Amino acid sequence: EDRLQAVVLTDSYETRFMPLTAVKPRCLLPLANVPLIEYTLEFLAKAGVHEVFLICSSHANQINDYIENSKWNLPWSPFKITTIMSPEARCTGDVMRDLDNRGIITGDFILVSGDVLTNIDFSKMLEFHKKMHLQDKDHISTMCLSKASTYPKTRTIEPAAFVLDKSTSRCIYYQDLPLPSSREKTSIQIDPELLDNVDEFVIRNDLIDCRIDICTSHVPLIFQENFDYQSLRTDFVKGVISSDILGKHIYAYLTDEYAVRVESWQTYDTISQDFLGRWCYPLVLDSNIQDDQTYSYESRHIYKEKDVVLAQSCKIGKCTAIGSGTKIGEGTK
Amino acid sequence: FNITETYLRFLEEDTEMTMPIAAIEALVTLLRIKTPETAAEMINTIKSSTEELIKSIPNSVSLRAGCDIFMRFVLRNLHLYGDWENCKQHLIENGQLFVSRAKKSRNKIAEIGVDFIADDDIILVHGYSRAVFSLLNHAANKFIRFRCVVTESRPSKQGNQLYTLLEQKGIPVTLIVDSAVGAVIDKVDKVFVGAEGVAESGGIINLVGTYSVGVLAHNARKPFYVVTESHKFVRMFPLSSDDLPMAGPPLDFTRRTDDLEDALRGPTIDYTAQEYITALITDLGVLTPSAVSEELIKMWYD
Repeated sequence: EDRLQAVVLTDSYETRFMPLTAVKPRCLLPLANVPLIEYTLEFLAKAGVHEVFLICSSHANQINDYIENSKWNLPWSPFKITTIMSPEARCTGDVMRDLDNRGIITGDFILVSGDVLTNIDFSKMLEFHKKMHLQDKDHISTMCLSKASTYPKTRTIEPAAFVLDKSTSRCIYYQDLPLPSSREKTSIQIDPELLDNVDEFVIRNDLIDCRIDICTSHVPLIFQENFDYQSLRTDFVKGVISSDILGKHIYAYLTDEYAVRVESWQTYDTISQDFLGRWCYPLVLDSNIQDDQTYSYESRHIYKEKDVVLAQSCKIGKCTAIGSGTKIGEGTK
Repeated sequence: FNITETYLRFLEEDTEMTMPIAAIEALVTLLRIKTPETAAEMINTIKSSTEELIKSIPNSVSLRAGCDIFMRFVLRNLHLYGDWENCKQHLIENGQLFVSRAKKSRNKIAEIGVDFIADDDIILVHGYSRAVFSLLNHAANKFIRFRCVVTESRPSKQGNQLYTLLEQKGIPVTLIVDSAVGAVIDKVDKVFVGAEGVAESGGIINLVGTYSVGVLAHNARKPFYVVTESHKFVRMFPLSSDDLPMAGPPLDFTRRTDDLEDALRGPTIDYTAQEYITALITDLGVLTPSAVSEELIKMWYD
């Protein structure tokens, strides 16, 4: 059960952020005055990772220097970081074949695309992955899911519809829809090959993507075998389901608690407002993870670090955070 | 050689040389002339000079308290039955070292007692002590947000004096009368006070309206503060609400007058009980309730 290795997909969703990612990398950008990688690394440490892998090509030098300065190059760290240097801008499938050629994957490995902040304990996830792997031999990868904000009417970038089992929690279909932004398409066609094998069909759009994966040793061998697969969700999951290799299973995990992957600007804005609020119970500014952080919680959701300078007769609002060594003038809201 | 005359010479000075610390320094100078080798010749003449000082006192309490601590230190010197000369040299030197300790204590408190004033808190300040104002100034030096409300105390007009000293710093203020002081306790976070003395019981010896402040704050449940330098402790136990050492009037009722001359007379110094004080601040740590008495028991060994 022990010894766990992780692979992080960086250089993945660049230029998806339109004005930025020009000089400095995607994941260097701060959410709450602290880099996005730091959140992911904290999730790795809480999960129990012994060996860390990172995928850097574009602005790779700045990433490597940041890891040099990081809290994990120091000997006491539970995990060690090794960077993968690849050709500039390639699909996830191409990187998977590169890693299989190098051959470091042992048993069960971890793959995360993008940077995700979640308060969900991973120890439960590992156990249920292992329990379901002991159920049948040909079982592959694990997917995370969380319940949405009642209706996803504001969420347009992630229109992923999931068809799931009530008994075994196996995914059946993945579909993207333009619906509310572009009223053009309405139809969704589903394969009727798995009708009586499941019986208890459950179709949901009210679930948020996470793109966090627990994967077996089968995965890198399949990527090299079928080099036509470029993506990991849109074509790959659907390809696995639609009788590519008969008798192969993939997991879908439901969790009540907060887990949202960063992808767009207006999603980033909501996650940030959720972090300022007490949505992520452990993940709060006051606990201080970067060690240099000296944030203190104040009532009405107001965050202030040490050495905060403020002018007299100034009003502060709700769900606000201010860094260290900061000066503010009069008449400010 | 005189001691009352030496204390009278401090007119335009003050501020740095605190009123008791200047009287203690005057006690050491009078000691070091006529040989501290003899304990019969010197101590008796020191006792006579303190008695002459008390007889010349109009409305001061702290000078009597400061004498006690001096005496105590003198007696404690040769408690090790040490050389009647190195013990003496250490006693004479502990006069300038006593005044130097007033600076070190102020350096301690102004970093400890800034913690009590939180993010954006409106303060109603009453009285004037060098410790409380030093907290107020070195919090402004710490760049912290606080509002200030001035109480119209009536001894030698202290409110106006306090208001002008707050203007020289750069902190927004307005005059509040001690009559209307009840109507302020809702827009005030915390109430602060500077004391003339702190009781054996745990109560306070203060100015022309401080008990009244203490009770109103107890009604409004809003905190009540006492901040001072640790030398204003007497073995005094004011048993009742209106009993204090006085040279002038303990409430006098005058006859029928037409020219209007005999009027003013009211209790200029008033006591408040132990229950009304929420917090007390000195250089001797952060302590309030039974702490004062334990200090006095430790000193007096009785």
